[PDB]
Amino acid sequence: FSSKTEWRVRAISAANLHLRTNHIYVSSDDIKETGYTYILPKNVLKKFICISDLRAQIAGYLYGVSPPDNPQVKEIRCIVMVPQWGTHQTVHLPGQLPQHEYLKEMEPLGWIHTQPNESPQLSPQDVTTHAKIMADNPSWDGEKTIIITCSFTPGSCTLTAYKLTPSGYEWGRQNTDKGNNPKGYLPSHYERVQMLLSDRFLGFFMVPAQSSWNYNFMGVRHDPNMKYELQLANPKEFYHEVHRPSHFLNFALLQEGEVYSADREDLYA
Amino acid sequence: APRQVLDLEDLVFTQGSHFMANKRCQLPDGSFRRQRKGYEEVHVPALKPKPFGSEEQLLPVEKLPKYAQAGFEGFKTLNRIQSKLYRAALETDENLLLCAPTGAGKTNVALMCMLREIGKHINMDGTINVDDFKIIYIAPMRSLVQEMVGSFGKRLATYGITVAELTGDHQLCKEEISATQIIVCTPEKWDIITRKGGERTYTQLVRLIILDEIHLLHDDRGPVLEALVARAIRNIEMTQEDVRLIGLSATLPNYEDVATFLRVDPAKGLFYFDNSFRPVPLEQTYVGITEKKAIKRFQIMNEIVYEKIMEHAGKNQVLVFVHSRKETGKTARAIRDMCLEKDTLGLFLREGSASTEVLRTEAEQCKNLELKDLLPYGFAIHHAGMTRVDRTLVEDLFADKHIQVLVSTATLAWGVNLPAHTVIIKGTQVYSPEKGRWTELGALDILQMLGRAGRPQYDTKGEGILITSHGELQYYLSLLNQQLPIESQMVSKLPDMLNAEIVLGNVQNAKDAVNWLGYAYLYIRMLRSPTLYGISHDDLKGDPLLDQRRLDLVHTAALMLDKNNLVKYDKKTGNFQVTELGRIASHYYITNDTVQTYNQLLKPTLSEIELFRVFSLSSEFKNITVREEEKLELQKLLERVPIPVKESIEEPSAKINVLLQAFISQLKLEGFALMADMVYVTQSAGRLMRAIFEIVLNRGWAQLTDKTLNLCKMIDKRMWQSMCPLRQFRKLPEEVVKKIEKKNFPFERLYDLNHNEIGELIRMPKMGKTIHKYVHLFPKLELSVHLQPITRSTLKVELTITPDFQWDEKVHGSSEAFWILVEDVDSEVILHHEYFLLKAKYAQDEHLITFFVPVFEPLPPQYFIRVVSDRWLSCETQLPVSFRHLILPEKYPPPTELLDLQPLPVSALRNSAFESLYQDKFPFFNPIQTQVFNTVYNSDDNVFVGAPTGSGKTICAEFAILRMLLQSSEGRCVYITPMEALAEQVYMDWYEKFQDRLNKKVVLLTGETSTDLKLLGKGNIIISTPEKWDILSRRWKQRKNVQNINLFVVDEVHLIGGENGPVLEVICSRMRYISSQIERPIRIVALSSSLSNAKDVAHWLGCSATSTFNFHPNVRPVPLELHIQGFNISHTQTRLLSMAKPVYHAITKHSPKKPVIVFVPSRKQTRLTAIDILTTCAADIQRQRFLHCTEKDLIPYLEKLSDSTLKETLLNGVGYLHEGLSPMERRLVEQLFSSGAIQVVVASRSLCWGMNVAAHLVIIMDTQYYNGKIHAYVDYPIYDVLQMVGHANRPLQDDEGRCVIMCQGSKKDFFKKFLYEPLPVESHLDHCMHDHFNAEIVTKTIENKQDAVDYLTWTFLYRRMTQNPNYYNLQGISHRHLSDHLSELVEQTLSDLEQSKCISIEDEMDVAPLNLGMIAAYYYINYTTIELFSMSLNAKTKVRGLIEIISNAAEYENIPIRHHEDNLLRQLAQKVPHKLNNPKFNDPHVKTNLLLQAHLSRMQLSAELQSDTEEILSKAIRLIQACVD
Repeated sequence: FSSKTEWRVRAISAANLHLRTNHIYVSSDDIKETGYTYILPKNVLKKFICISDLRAQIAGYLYGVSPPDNPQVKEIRCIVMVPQWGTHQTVHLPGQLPQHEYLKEMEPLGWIHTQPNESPQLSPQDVTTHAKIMADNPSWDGEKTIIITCSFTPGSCTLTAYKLTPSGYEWGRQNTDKGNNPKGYLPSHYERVQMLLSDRFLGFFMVPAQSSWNYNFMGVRHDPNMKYELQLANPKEFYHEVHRPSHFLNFALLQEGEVYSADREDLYA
Repeated sequence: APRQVLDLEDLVFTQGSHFMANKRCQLPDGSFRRQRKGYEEVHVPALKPKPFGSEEQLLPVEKLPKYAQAGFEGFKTLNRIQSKLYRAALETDENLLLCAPTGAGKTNVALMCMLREIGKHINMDGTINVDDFKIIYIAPMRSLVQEMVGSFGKRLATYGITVAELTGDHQLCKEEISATQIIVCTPEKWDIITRKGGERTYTQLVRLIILDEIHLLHDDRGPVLEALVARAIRNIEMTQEDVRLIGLSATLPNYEDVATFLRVDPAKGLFYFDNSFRPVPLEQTYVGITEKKAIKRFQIMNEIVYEKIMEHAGKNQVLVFVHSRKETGKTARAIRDMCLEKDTLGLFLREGSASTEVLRTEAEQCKNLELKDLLPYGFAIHHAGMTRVDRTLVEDLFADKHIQVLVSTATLAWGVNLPAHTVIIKGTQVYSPEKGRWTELGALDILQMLGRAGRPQYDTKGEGILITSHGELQYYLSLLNQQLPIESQMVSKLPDMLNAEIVLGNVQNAKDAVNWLGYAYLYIRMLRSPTLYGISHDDLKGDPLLDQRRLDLVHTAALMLDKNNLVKYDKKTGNFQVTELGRIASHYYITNDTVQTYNQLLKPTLSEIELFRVFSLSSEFKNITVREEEKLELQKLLERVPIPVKESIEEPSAKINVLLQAFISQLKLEGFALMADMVYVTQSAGRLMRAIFEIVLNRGWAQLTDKTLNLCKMIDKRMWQSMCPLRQFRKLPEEVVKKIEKKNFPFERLYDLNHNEIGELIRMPKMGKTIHKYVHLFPKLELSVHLQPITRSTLKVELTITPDFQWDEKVHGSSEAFWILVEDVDSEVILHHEYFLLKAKYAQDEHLITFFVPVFEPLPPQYFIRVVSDRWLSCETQLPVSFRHLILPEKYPPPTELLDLQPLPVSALRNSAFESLYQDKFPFFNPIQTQVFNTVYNSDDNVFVGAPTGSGKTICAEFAILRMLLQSSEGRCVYITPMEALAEQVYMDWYEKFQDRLNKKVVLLTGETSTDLKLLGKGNIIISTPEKWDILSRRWKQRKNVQNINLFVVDEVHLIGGENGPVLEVICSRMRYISSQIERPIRIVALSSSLSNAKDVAHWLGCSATSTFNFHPNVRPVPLELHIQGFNISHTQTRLLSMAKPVYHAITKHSPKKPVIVFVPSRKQTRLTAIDILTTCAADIQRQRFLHCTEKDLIPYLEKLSDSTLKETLLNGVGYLHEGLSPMERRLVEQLFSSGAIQVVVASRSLCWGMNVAAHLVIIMDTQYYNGKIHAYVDYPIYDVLQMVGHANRPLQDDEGRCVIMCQGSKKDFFKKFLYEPLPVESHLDHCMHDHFNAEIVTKTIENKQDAVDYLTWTFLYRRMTQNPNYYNLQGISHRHLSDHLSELVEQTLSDLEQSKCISIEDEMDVAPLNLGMIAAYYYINYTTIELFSMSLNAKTKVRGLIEIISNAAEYENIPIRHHEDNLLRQLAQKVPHKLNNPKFNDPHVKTNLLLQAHLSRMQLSAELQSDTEEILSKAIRLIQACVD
């Protein structure tokens, strides 16, 4: 990434990121119908779309539960965003989990990230990243945990959803080569899960206590296992001033620079 | 007549203050014109002081006032002008207009005019002390502000009254500006503070408005000066109170015009003295260059410089003025090149080598800046830039007689009085960033730098050189003379001024807009010279009034403000409507053209690049462009920022964005045009961001307002969010902060280490503890909050905001400001916001804010509330609210629909012998009675009734009472209400309705045991209150006369859901089980308001449902015309300040010819509100329209009073109410307000309860009140709002009844929602347990946990806690959850009862009452207070212990504390009998023991405290007897 001019062309696109969210289309396709069916509150998709970036892979953990007396629907009432650094087509996060007061009564539903570009199938990196999250944390169960990828389509935002199959868990648990076409990647690993929008409920977002979610500026300030607290507050926009320090703290200017043009009108207050 | 639109752009005179509207100038005495080679000189002789008149003697500071002789240190005898003006300047409030030239000390004339106000406030053993008066000295320059601040502080300190610069933020420097006396500021600055609302308290404490450099009316910002002048004059006249205008203006014409403008008496009040009063006779060479040639002009001007310094190179001091910073030292060293290419001929300004302090010249050689290269020689400069004390050491160097030649900038002339033997303004050309281009320098600077060409001491005959343009040459002679009128600049400004006048309320209609013009200097200018002001003598003579010109002008500004939508003003009537965009424009002094443009562009999720974009869209710098040569570094600025400007090309907006982002990252620029451009855009960025974010937060864009607040924070703190807030502590090292950020040691985990491991981060362990000091001083807060739902559309959430850091008045100051925001699902939909501030006293202390938040019909996970410092950037804390386990309440089904019932006449009940007192008042029944008769009168079962206050449940319960009386003659009805005085209202009505007619004894019992024992059961109808029927009948089983009562009326039932409810509800359930025991039920009349859960009341009462006729407040005998008026002014000070006039407006608009109930938040304040209403209806010049009868017949009510305000207020017919007022005064006030001669009652907050006299329009003002426990304000109850509103009742004649309430912006939503919507009542007996537990346990009804739970099984909690489980703290919906809750309930109640050792808990099964709880319950005392007794009192105590313990009971612990009451109790216990140790006067117990001792010795107190004292004795004797027990 150019970090200087592809920086700002991407940011001035990122100035418009809120026109995106009100044009949606969903993957309408074959449902096996005995797997869970996931409920999306349009608000968290509003915030997700707005704070993201047009290249950098940004992701979050989903939190929510099943309603009383009818488990087969899993309503997601929480989107957590984690410290990170993402690629343009894969997002890398710390292994260690969110846990917090409001995080008590929910389980992790899986995770959801963005995508500049489109293809009607799951990344081998997606299946394997999730299978390796599930390699460590059995809190993630096979028939429970999903991946939702949000392609930025021309005049629309599209969200394709998958769950892992046990054979996909197998290949991902195995995976060493994370390349764009690893040997042994095929349809045989992923399966698309039922998702739908619903205007009935407003949930909440989550953000680290001592950080914000976007370290994409700070790939050295990120770690494999580095731990974090949580709190209830808004994520900062991907290109926020706060995680934008060295461009704004690039300061080499002197006091004498005011000694010139020393007319000192205020005329006010 | 109908309005005609205008074109007012070309009707301005651009280049204001350099216009020189006078086309021909007049030469002075010895003046002539000298012709040189392409450049002309005007040789002007100097003026001579006036010839000495006989007995014309100056004053000494001794033969002026003997008192004001203080602060006069350093003066011997008064200067001629001050001595000629002082007598009139001090002896009376006669306003002043001074006409003179610089060099007299007009400051010294204003100082005498201010010693007048000084001597206006005095005492003997008490001082000038500033708790009396405030004044304001205004001048248009902040350099002069700092000067006069230093001077006024030192000089007026000797009186002890502090003067300061009015430079603080409105709320940051309001508490500390209340402690200061007369202040100093600028015209526009004071205007901003007043239009914002900072002056809303200082006004009417203001006596003297002094205006220095008053000739500035001809200036650019003149619209602020003249609009403020108009404000002063008009509001002073509108109030009939005066304010003095003491102005000092340069010698010029238009003195009488400005004298009529200042309303000062030119007769004996004005003055005249031309330039001959200037100290140093000013001989002027006004030489212009006449050529255009620019590269040759940059030589010709330098040549004039060369010759002028050749003229000064002898014995003299040459002080040059230029319009930049680096020119000070660039024209210098060019004089070095001049005297050095003169072959050191003309140099050496001394007599010789060791002459003229060459040793000091060389000895002070090394300096701060590049001054050194010259200072070894005789040339020097001045500016603020070089260093901090550099300009100091240059000015004092010149004053030490060694600096023969100095070149400098306009600030160095504006500053301290550093005079010159001769001064020269060079070029007179400035580059204006406000004009974007070349401007002739201002005229105030001209006079300022021209008073320093020649001195009072150091120079005799001033030589004043002006090298200038030979176009503006003759104007420069008219300026050297007093030929120019002081013209006003209204035309360009007009629209914003008019919008702001309406936005504050000074123009209600275009009528008042013409009234705004009729008092301005503009209309006065044209009243002198419309021929000059663009209105010919033909039209001006066919229309004398100039109300035609006012209709033309004002209407065009109105139409423009309409076209920009910052006004809403209908052409028909003349009146206007204001908006939040217009309010932001007014409050930040912004224009509504670019304001509306920004409003149109800024969308919801428009990025931060979009925010800086619509910021570059600020057309205040519409003359921003691209610099041709500087376009190279413009791209460099386009390269060094992270948020790219690339959206555009090199252009005006690109300049805006890139200069702004550079100077936000604190970038310097080589080019001076670009430097000033960035300076200007960033200095207007304050107003831009403030107004933008203001309209954003007023709208409700959550993440958008967050982004804009971040941009405003970056503008304020000159740094971005990814750069540490650590840069806001400036005594802290940049390298330290940078090493803390190198390895980002997070702003979260920094106090996770101690100052060992804190310094372990960047290994600087001599700085780690200072770092921790900076961290802990950065205000940082935690908070805890509880959310409990009311209904599926309401959940009330109380937040206590605590600080987790410490504050210091050198870091946080006198206050801390942080905004908290309650926001929905995606931090885009904003629910509600609070701007919370930690006071000076309240630092580190918990601050509680509660809010009922929306979630109607919702199944969503949570919400947020972020609390971030306004001032401090990157300083925040989040408040989550997660709804995983949040469930809904049961939604209420629709109410029993009001059927169609033909009006019932009093012939319904056939007992005319009973209707004898009914047929006389009303002919027809209301819908409530017409529906509920068939359930109440012809029926004998229990009944529940919901109807709004003001409908008539009186006849509903009377039907049942008359029925039971007809059943049995002496058969008894126990009527009980939650209010004692309202039950006494029931007494004074029902006793006269029944006993005089029905012969049956109807009475109202009292607290007295034996009195009630004899009275009750003897009469037919018995009126009681909550405790009245709790304490008694807690003895139920042996209580025979209460047991033989026929029926029970619970009137005002839904009081249970409020405070003091559980007492009455406990009486209800207890008497219910008693009626179950009595084998004859006692019909239960539940009469209350519109209830959501009326079904629960019906279940608690056991009445049939097809008879339980519940209605909504929408079925009320008279409907309510409902109006709500928000408040975006947080501080109740300015809120109540501007709550006056709109109250009158809504009065006259709703019902001008009707009675007015003005509910004011204070017994103290209703007089204030009715009086301000009288003084503003004096503006509505029709006086005493609220009086409908004659002055003389009202007198016998005036002969029976003392209070002096009521005389005037009621003779005008408004009047107010209070507690200490006479009883006959209250009766006669009700008499006048009822007879309607005084068709207004202004009434205290506490009065509407027992008030049987209704009004026509009810208006509630300040729906909160102040309690000293939180030392703060709290909002009103829902039943209280309904009561103060519904106390407008006019059913006999009027077709409506009106309720209007002015609430805060915070409470607007819940207030509007629960005004007409249905209100519930829920359980509080689970909150207050030990009372009934101990009492019934002693009374042998609560003898085991089983019987306790059985009483819990017929309670009100039984229904409520299961119906609405969020407030029940149990997340369970089933009978097993009811089991867990009930077990917890009885266990913990009898647990604490046996814990305080008050009762016996046997074998863990049985519960019986023992001595402690026995005496407690007997005396009707708190069990906590009884344990305080048992474990404080001992055998050793005398009355010294008795008084402390007796006041330390909870029996008085609801007692109040009033406004600044902590001085009262402390300065009373100063000399009262018994003191305390480190006590609080904000303490209930200390206050109560203090009042007890005070009254025991019988010292003289106020009735406000004697009411408290008598109430304390009402519950003192019982506590004292139980204490002996």
